[PDB]
Amino acid sequence: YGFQPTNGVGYQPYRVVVLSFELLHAPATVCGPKKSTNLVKNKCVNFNFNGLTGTGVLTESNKKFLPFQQFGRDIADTTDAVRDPQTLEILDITPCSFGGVSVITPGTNTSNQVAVLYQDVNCTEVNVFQTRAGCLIGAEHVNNSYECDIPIGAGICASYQTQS
Amino acid sequence: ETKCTLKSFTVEKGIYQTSNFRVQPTESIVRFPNITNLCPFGEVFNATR
Amino acid sequence: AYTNSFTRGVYYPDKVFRSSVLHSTQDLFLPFFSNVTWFHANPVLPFNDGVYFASTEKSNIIRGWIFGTTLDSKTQSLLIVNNATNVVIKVCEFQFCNDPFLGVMESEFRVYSSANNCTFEYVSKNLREFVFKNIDGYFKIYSKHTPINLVRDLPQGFSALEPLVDLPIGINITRFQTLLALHRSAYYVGYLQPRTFLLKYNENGTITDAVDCALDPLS
Amino acid sequence: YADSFVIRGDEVRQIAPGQTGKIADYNYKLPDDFTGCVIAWNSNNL
Amino acid sequence: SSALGKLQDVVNQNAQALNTLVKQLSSNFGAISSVLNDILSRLDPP
Ligand SMILES: *[C@@H]1O[C@H](CO)[C@@H](O[C@@H]2O[C@H](CO)[C@@H](O)[C@H](O)[C@H]2NC(C)=O)[C@H](O)[C@H]1NC(C)=O
Ligand SMILES: *[C@@H]1O[C@H](CO)[C@@H](O[C@@H]2O[C@H](CO)[C@@H](O)[C@H](O)[C@H]2NC(C)=O)[C@H](O)[C@H]1NC(C)=O
Ligand SMILES: *[C@@H]1O[C@H](CO)[C@@H](O)[C@H](O)[C@H]1NC(C)=O
Ligand SMILES: *[C@@H]1O[C@H](CO)[C@@H](O)[C@H](O)[C@H]1NC(C)=O
Ligand SMILES: *[C@@H]1O[C@H](CO)[C@@H](O)[C@H](O)[C@H]1NC(C)=O
Ligand SMILES: *[C@@H]1O[C@H](CO)[C@@H](O)[C@H](O)[C@H]1NC(C)=O
Ligand SMILES: *[C@@H]1O[C@H](CO)[C@@H](O)[C@H](O)[C@H]1NC(C)=O
Ligand SMILES: *[C@@H]1O[C@H](CO)[C@@H](O)[C@H](O)[C@H]1NC(C)=O
Ligand SMILES: *[C@@H]1O[C@H](CO)[C@@H](O)[C@H](O)[C@H]1NC(C)=O
Ligand SMILES: *[C@@H]1O[C@H](CO)[C@@H](O)[C@H](O)[C@H]1NC(C)=O
Repeated sequence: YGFQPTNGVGYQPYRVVVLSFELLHAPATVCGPKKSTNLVKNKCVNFNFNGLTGTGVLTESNKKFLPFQQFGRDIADTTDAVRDPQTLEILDITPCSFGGVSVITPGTNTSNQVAVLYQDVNCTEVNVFQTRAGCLIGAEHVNNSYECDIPIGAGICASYQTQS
Repeated sequence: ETKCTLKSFTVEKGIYQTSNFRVQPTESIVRFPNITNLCPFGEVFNATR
Repeated sequence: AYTNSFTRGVYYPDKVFRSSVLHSTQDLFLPFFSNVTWFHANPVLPFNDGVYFASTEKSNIIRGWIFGTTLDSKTQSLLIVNNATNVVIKVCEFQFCNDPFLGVMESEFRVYSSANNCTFEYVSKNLREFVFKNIDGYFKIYSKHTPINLVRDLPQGFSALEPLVDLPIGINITRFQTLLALHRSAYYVGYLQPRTFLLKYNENGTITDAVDCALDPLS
Repeated sequence: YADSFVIRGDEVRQIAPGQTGKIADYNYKLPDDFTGCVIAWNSNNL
Repeated sequence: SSALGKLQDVVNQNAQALNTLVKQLSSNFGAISSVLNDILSRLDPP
């Protein structure tokens, strides 16, 4: 080619690059970037660390892995810790609060009032009274002791007095 | 809810399990390592000759 | 010569941390109290399923291994070397000396005579154990460096081997060798079989003891 | 419901309960809970 | 101070059963994995 700067287009030089992706039969190789995000702690999230996928609340911990160890698991083989691949810090994983809901009724033939127990849940995550059976809403905590009427649990009972 | 789970318009005094409860995930996060091998295509696409 | 391992060739079989527990695994291990060849100073050995490999010295006579099926051209092979500088992993098609080595002036490397079609490169007394295995196109290498208070005999004790490398090659392997630094101015080979072990994990997460569950009725 | 149309001769297996394909993913879909018959007959003579 | 085996056994039996219940959440029973986020990621709904 005798290229010259005063050539009409279609006679000027073009540079060409041909990318050819091949897939022999190895175990893996080059791939595209892996988008990420920030680190939100103390909230129920859907996390994903490298392929470790789950949901829960992440806190900072007092464990010490071994430099090659990437995540921890306990008896019954559930993941209860992880290492994040950029800070090199290990984080505790705690399932996001759950429980049952029970309603305490003084009998519909006596009233329409009810109280509600959220079983083994701290009261912040739902007048309001904290037992060892859970968080109880809609019942007043008196100081006298009667015979048990409706069993709440761990030593606490409820009853319809006087009207409440 | 009690009347639904008991299948009755009357209920008697007691404590009744009616439903479950659980907290929902606020958002989603993704994590991996830094980047040291993003390939420097500025040699084949940026050659002098 | 042949010798007896006692409790040797235990490696962490995954990346999972574990606190004070007893965890049971099925994998490829070197059985307890095994029959390990002895070599002095060497020949082409088999691979067939992983390899344990210890070595003892204060100087550095053991200067890496070479792997593959034919150890020549017409098929691909790995080459792992260490001059007095640092490690040199390499994967080409080679032409290997049938007795390849390196000298110690200090001029050396009569190892091969060909480096064609390279598909992977990399550059940069004592007891040095290694476990080599090759699964699904990945060539895994575990290792550990313990200090003996002898010079060149296989000791007794427990020491778990931590993963070092991972190479997505694809290479087939059926044979391997060793490389030594000549004189110009002791090593063992076990093999791995599918066993079931019971590993005891420390509170920091290290393997401190193990049980081979096919040795005897007590185990 | 009689749905009547004409397609290319290849994606006649694209009219089926539950599938992926450029005809099924963009121009016509049947639920996996389908219940009914599918009839196809050739046409280049019309 | 230096015998309560009947009380220890009922504790042990209950714990051994609760552990067997959780350890079953990691069997396939003849499936491709044990995780629903893995069957919902490499398989179409049908
Ligand atoms: C990941 O990369 C970031 C930079 O992109 C590193 O952040 C630095 O961390 C050191 C602490 O060791 C700080 O002193 C610097 O100020 C940080 N720089 C920036 C720009 O953030 C981080 O250390 C890297 N981590 C790993 C594990 O590679
Ligand atoms: C080759 O290198 C040049 C220079 O580093 C790159 O040119 C840059 O392109 C971006 C986007 O078009 C501009 O914002 C910059 O101003 C350019 N650089 C300069 C110095 O002005 C070019 O992108 C590189 N080629 C490839 C394929 O990466
Ligand atoms: C329930 O209500 C009926 C109708 O008012 C009444 O006859 C009965 O005594 C009530 N039951 C009680 C108070 O236990
Ligand atoms: C409930 O949450 C509060 C708020 O942090 C905390 O102080 C308390 O220890 C938790 N548990 C109980 C039983 O109150
Ligand atoms: C119950 O009695 C205790 C006495 O220690 C007192 O501190 C508390 O305020 C009382 N609560 C009510 C509601 O009277
Ligand atoms: C190892 O096997 C060889 C095979 O002949 C045998 O001669 C030798 O005694 C064995 N060594 C031990 C320690 O069992
Ligand atoms: C060590 O051996 C490698 C093998 O190719 C070589 O690249 C390197 O240059 C050698 N070291 C020195 C100092 O030459
Ligand atoms: C490998 O090398 C030989 C000889 O140098 C050559 O004929 C062959 O094309 C090479 N392999 C590839 C994939 O190019
Ligand atoms: C390794 O050798 C075997 C010989 O039986 C061959 O079938 C296999 O394809 C080879 N490996 C690869 C990755 O080609
Ligand atoms: C490691 O384990 C030892 C003994 O089990 C313990 O004393 C030490 O606190 C642990 N952590 C270290 C050394 O960082």
